[PDB]
Formats: sequence, structure tokens, C-alpha cells
Amino acid sequence: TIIPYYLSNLLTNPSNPVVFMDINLGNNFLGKFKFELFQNIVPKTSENFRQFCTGEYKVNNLPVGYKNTIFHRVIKEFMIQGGDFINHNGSGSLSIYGEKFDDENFDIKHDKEGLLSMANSGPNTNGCQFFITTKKCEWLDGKNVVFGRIIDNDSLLLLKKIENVSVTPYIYKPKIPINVVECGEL
Repeated sequence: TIIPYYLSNLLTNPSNPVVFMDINLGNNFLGKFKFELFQNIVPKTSENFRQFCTGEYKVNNLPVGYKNTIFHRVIKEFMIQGGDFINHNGSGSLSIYGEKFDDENFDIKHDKEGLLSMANSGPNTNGCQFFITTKKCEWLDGKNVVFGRIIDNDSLLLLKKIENVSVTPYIYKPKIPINVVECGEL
């Protein structure tokens, strides 16, 4: 059919929210992540993520979000994670429900690549850090909550590019910083 696909035609659930993050390798553009948040099934956490993308929050009545953040952990063949606007090293934690919150559920499976999941430190530790599966990691079904997914093949290529960035041997931190310059909602 000769026709531009609308934002909905790319989602699994047309009524679902869509955000994005602009990625720059060090200082140069790399691509744009287009994530579909699962508000339908995971409305509690789903909102927590969207909130940080657009900048709907305050820390001492100030603006808080995923902007100017980075991906502090890139593990090839496994996943990339970041979104620690608090410390920027993988320590900070916060949410639109305090500084942590319960695991809404584990209905969604880490069956494929490109899934957004909540990086926690034990059960019910969902904070502001998220990770994007780069390969299916079933064994996480029950430990982490899948609350989103990339929607197009361009977000998939960017994910692969990042996954390959050279990192520091044991900590897995990218040598040439991978930062989220801009982000919001589509």
C-alpha cells in the first residue's frame, strides 16, 4: 500500500505511549531510540519511565530526567543499561513513587532483543535505571520487569552499534561515552 505508516501501525497496542532518546557517541550523533512504553500492561512503571523522558519531575523543585545521561554498562551479547541521572555511575535511584517501588508484575517475557526492562538490585527495587536487552535473556523472567520495546529497525541498528562500542574490560563502561542528549515523547 502507498501510504505513510502512522505511529500506531508500529505499536503492538495503538493506545500505547511512545518516547525516544537521541544518542551521541562521545560528541557525534549515532541515532534515535524509539520506545513504545507498555502502559496497557505495566502502567505503574511505564509511567515512571515516560516521566523521566519528558522531564515531569522535581528534585528540590528542579527538573529531573534521563536527559544528558549515559549508558554506563554495555555488555555485548547481553544488554546495555543506563539512565542514572542521579550519580551517572550506576549508583543513583529514584522514581515517580519515591526512591523505589514494587515489581508491578512479570507478565512480559525477555523473549527477544530490544526490550526495555527495569534494572533493579533485588526484588522490588525498580528505580530510575533501565536496560535494553540485546538478546533474549529468559532467565530474567521473574527478576526484572519488561516495560517497553523498540519499534523500528533503525532503533535496532542503533542498539547493535552501541552494543559494539569498545568498553573497559571488567566494569564494561564505554571508553567513548554513550550519552542521551535529547529525549521526550512522540
